[PDB]
This record gives sequence, C-alpha cells and structure tokens, in this order.
Amino acid sequence: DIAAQHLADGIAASGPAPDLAAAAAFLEMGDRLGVVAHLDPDRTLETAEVAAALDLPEPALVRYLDAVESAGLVIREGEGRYRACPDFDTIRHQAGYISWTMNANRPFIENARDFFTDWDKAARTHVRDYREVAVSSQWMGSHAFYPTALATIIDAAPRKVVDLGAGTCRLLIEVLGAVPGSTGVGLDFAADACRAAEQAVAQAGMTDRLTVVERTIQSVATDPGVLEGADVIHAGFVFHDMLPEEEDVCDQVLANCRESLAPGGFLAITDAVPYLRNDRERRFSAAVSYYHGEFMRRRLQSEEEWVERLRGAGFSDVRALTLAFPTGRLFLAHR
Amino acid sequence: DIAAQHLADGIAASGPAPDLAAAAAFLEMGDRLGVVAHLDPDRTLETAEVAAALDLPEPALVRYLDAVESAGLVIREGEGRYRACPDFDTIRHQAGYISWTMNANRPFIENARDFFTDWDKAARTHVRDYREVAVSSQWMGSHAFYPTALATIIDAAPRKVVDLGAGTCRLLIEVLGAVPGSTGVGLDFAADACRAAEQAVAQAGMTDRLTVVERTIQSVATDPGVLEGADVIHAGFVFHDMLPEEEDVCDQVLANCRESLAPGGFLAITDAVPYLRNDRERRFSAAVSYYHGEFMRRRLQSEEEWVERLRGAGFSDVRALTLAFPTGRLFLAHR
Ligand SMILES: CC(C)CC(=O)C(=O)O
Ligand SMILES: CC(C)CC(=O)C(=O)O
Ligand SMILES: [Cl-]
Ligand SMILES: [Cl-]
Ligand SMILES: [Zn+2]
Ligand SMILES: [Zn+2]
Repeated sequence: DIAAQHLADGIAASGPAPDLAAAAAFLEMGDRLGVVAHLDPDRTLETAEVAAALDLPEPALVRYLDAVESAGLVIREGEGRYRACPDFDTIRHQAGYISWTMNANRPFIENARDFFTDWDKAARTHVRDYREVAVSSQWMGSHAFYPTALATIIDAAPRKVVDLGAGTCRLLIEVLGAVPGSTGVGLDFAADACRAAEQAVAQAGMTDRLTVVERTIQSVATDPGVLEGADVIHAGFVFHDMLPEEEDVCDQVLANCRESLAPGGFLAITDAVPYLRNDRERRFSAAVSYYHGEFMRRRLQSEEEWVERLRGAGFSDVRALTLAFPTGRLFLAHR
Repeated sequence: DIAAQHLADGIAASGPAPDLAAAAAFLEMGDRLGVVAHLDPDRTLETAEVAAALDLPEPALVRYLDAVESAGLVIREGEGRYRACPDFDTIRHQAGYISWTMNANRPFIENARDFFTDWDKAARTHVRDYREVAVSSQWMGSHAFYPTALATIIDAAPRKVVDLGAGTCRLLIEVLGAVPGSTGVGLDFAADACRAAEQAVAQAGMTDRLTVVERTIQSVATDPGVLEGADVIHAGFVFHDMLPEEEDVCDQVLANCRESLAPGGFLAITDAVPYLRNDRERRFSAAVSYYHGEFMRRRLQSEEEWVERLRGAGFSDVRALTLAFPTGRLFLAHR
C-alpha cells in the first residue's frame, strides 16, 4: 500500500527527466559513432551497409540499435533494417538542449573553479569540442530558430542572399531551392566547412547561383564588395563572438551591411539576449548567459542594445521577434 | 504572422528540455564546486561564509548564485544570502537522471567505438568518476527509490537492521532514528566511506546502536556472523556488480542471508531489471541496461531470474514491487 503511494509520487517527481536523460545519451553516443545521421522516420538504416560505411563491427552496431529499439527510438522493420520512430526529429531536437549544456559546455561544468581563479589560463586549457557545439546547436535550431529565419528569407523573395557564417550552406541551398531565380554568397572562414559546402552546392544543382567565399566576417569591415546589392543578409549567432573585443570592427561590419543592401533590403540577425526573467525562458536564458559571460567572455546584448547599435549603423527601422529558442531573438534591420 | 506560428510550434517541440538542460548543468557545476550541499528551500546560504568554507573567491560565487537566481533555482533573500526555490529538491531529483546518463556515464558515450573493438582495453582506460556515479544516483534515489526502501524497513519495526553497501550509513541512521530501540550493522569496503559514516553515526547519537564494519559483501559468503539475528537485511543496487563473474559467491551471500534472518525477517533488495517494454519505463530502462550490459558487463536479472535465485537461496516467498525509478524493482524475500 505504501509502495503504491511512493510509486505515484515518484513518477510525478521524476516527470519527463528519465526519458530525456536516456534519449540524450543514446543520441549523443550514436551521433559520435555517425549512426544518428542514418536514422530517419521515413527510411530504414541497413546495418550491413552502415557498419561498413562507418567502419564499425556489425554485431556491436546491431546491439546498439537493439538497445535503441528497446528504448522506443527506432523500429526494427526487418532483419538488419531499422527505422527511426515517427517523432524522432522532436526527440532529437529536445536532446539538442541537453547535449549543448551537458556535453558541448562540459569543460565549463567540470573546471569552473579554475575559471574563477585564473580565467586566462583556464580559457586556453579547457576548450570546447567545436563539433559538439555545432551538432547540439543544429539540433536546437531544427525546431526553435532555423524555420523562422528560413521562412523570413523565403517570403521576402530575394534576388541576392548573403550568409555571414554560412557553415555548410544548408540555409542558403534551401532558400535558393524555394526562391526561383536567386543567387547566394556563403561566407565562412573554415576551410573544412567551405570544402564541404562546395561539394553540397554542386550536388544541389546551384553551383552557378551559390558562391562559396572562404573569408572571416571581420574582413567584411574592410572589404564589403561581396555584400553589394543583396536583398537579405543573414547572420545567425555570429556577432556576439566579436563582442566586446572587436566592437569597432563589428560596428563597421553592420554599417557596411546597411549601405550594401539593395532598396527594401534587410539584415536578419539571430542572437541570444542576456538573462531574461519570464518563466518560460529564464532557466535556459540564464545557462546561455552564464556560459557566454562567465566562461567565454562574449558579450550578449539586450534587445535595446541591439536596436541602438543597429540604428547607429544607419538602419531606418529594426523589428525584434521572439524565437522559440529561449533567449533567442530575430532582429530584422531594414535599410 | 509566420514568426508567431513558428513560436508556438517551437515551444511545443522543445517542451521541458531547455529547463531540464539548464537545471542539470547549473546543478552539476554547483555540486562539483560544493555549493549545492548548502542550497536548501528552508534556509539561506551566506556567501561570505560559504566562499570561505569551499575556498572559492566570493565575487565568483556571487556571480554563480546571481545566474542561478536569474534561472529561478534560488531566491536572493538579502545581500549575500540565497535560499533554494521551494521545489528545489524535485528539480535536483530530475537533474539526477541527466547527470547519471550524461555525466557519470560519459566515458561510455564518448568512447563507444573503443568498447566495440577492444572491450578489455577500453574498460580499463575509460573509467567512470565514482563521485559522479554516487551523487547522481543519490539524486535519482531521493524521490524514486530511497523512500520505498525507507518506509519498508521502518514499518516492519526491526530489532536489528543490516545494510550491505551502507555507504555513508544515511538509511541506517534514519531507520534507527524512527524505530525506538533498534541496532544496525553498516557494511562497506571503502575506508573513505567508513570513516565518513563513523563520524556521522557519532553526531546522530547512535554510536552504540550502529556498528560500522569495513568489509566487502563477498566476505559475507565466508563470514556471515554479523548477519545473525537481523530482522531486515538491505541491499540497494549492490548485487549486479557480482554478476556474472562472482555468481557462486553471490548465491552463497544470499543463502547465508536467509539462514541468518530472525523468524519473520526479510532480505530487501533493490535492483535494476533489464530492457522493459512498457512506455513509461522503456527508454530509461534501455539506457540503464545498455550501460550495464554493453559497457560494464554487469548482469541485470529479470524479476523471474531474481525470484528463482532467491527461492534457490532458501527464501519461502518473494514479493516484487515496482519502484518509481524506471526499471527499478524492490524484492522482499521472506525467510
Ligand atoms: C545556438 C547558440 C546558443 C550556440 C552558441 O552561441 C554557443 O554554443 O556558444
Ligand atoms: C542507481 C543505479 C542505476 C546506479 C548504477 O547501477 C550505476 O550507476 O552503475
Ligand atoms: Cl540613404
Ligand atoms: Cl528452516
Ligand atoms: Zn556563442
Ligand atoms: Zn551498477
């Protein structure tokens, strides 16, 4: 009788945490192996072929997939064939938040004492794995920021679209595929990301429309030529890296963005605003804010600071839109 | 208009994951610092004193507490005084699951490929931090298994209580404080845990009632004398470590437990059963099962295997109770 009461009380106390904890660990483990990229609710993963492609022993891969099937994350369709559960993309999205705070930002969790005593020594010793930062933020973005930026670029029907920090040019290839007769300039300093975006642009069929330029966003303050005539300039979570050290460079990048825009054009920036108080956003906002401010020393600006800076760059009007990503804001700065 | 739809859709997609991700990272970070032990909803943490006790710079501790206050996990009562939010213990409990899968079992997430190719080399290279295993399971236990075992021992009104794997003797001190005129034998091989339990037993006032014995549970198969006359013998998640290597030793420990019990006595074992299919437990059950079976090679037994083994040890009747901890079962084996 007492065991039944403790059972109902404990289920209410645990809530959704055991499911989320299990999903995040299985998905991070599978992503590091390269397995999660082959999991999709509309098609099967064939173990014989995937084990060869990923260079894993097939028995070990089958035991991983059988544990993930027992968890309810995949369905065994036939022998050696597994399909993701129908709500897989939502589970992967939620796992993104746990991976970001517990995996991508792990050096900060484990070595906080070092950061509090000698920040400069700690900042160069305990560094984040950039592949984990990239995958976890892509998972968070899938349902919480990427579709708002995507629908905003597309519905403006642009002739030219520029992406500052384009990465693998996924947003640029999707906007070009939906807007008939549009060109795009993908800007990213990484040679590894640019070479991957170059091959992805060719297979999509837009090698003449999409120009990949291996350059830093800070180089746009000196050379804004590639921005000229753009209808939409996109910048997703790339400006706070410059603040507060490269403040004047960042201000020049924004001023160049405004002058370069074609009539009716806009600069669409998505960024994180610091320490919100509202109940829905406050907890994740505080984690994003503390990791940026305390551990990375990157300046996050409020909506008011952002609007003032964007008006100081010549922009006539600035609109702020709340994103589902807690503490995330989309600023549309009209020329 | 499109931003409003993406906003509602994204909030529904993210659900409770941003809050849980943020709470787990703040609580793991604060626990490693030694701060979380001073956070309680009924009293304040005084920063001037806590920074000195933990040997942390006070400004850094204040900035951590101000971020945790912004998150809603603490309330600033006065200057330099912070109190945990009223539902702090529930949030800490839920964080326990995330800490267990993402922190305590991190070597398995990051090095799964090594385990799949050379298990023996991987098992000795990528080892779990035992302090993280202990704290995360204590947090999960607080609302999901500890109270059921506690209420079961107490309501049986025992004269003598034995705890195999007593740790810091917290359960034994709580049962002794509620059952008037009861003695307890705390058994734990760790010298660091035994020395901490020895001082905690003295401050509680039960130094004559509670005997701390620094011994292994496997030594009970050869020397069962300390078990004789016990009304309740408790064993929380300690038997699967022996399986499947020390099978015969484990069987002798259980057979000795049965003979040693005083009339009407019982052995209360809590353990994890493998790969459950029911919707509520399947996901966390699969994570517990895969970490134990694949990475640790520790045998988890089903309810049927456990009942058969307990009857093979002489026990007349065995009852299985579902615990709120998913895949957790409490077996009461009556003499
Ligand atoms: C999506 C962002 C929160 C990613 C970021 O700014 C970071 O991980 O540093
Ligand atoms: C509470 C248990 C799941 C802990 C355990 O068995 C482990 O972490 O290995
Ligand atoms: Cl003008
Ligand atoms: Cl008998
Ligand atoms: Zn950042
Ligand atoms: Zn275990």
